[PDB]
Amino acid sequence: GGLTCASAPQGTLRILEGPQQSLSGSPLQPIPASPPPQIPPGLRPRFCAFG
Amino acid sequence: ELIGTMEQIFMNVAIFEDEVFAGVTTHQELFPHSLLSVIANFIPFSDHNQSPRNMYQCQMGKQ
Repeated sequence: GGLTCASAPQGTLRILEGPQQSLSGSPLQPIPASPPPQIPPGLRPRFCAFG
Repeated sequence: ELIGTMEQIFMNVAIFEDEVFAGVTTHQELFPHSLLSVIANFIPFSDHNQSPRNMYQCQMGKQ
């Protein structure tokens, strides 16, 4: 009436919960790159010679 | 994301865009001058001076 060893298991199942990968879009930056410093339009000379 | 000193050795981090690739370049840096300190970011055009000079400027801006 006691507990005895039974037949060895024939296989093992290991369960884990996993989600999946999306598409590669690689959206690097809101406003991207190093935007260049640049000329103010027209500007004009702010200096003249004497005479 | 936020990465640490040991987690940064196993990942590619572009600096400028157009340096980002498809398989390579897992991450990307926020600004190109992220590498420099707060004081080293106050030196103008540090890119065109030789480096021992930017080390003396950092020590001279504090005197």
